[PDB]
Amino acid sequence: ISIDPPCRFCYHRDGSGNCVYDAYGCGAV
Repeated sequence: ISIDPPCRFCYHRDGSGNCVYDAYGCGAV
């Protein structure tokens, strides 16, 4: 089965279950 795409640009699923800007480093490091 195909998996859904990643979160928004530089985002990620948090504990609440929503996408949020990776303030810990979205690859801009």
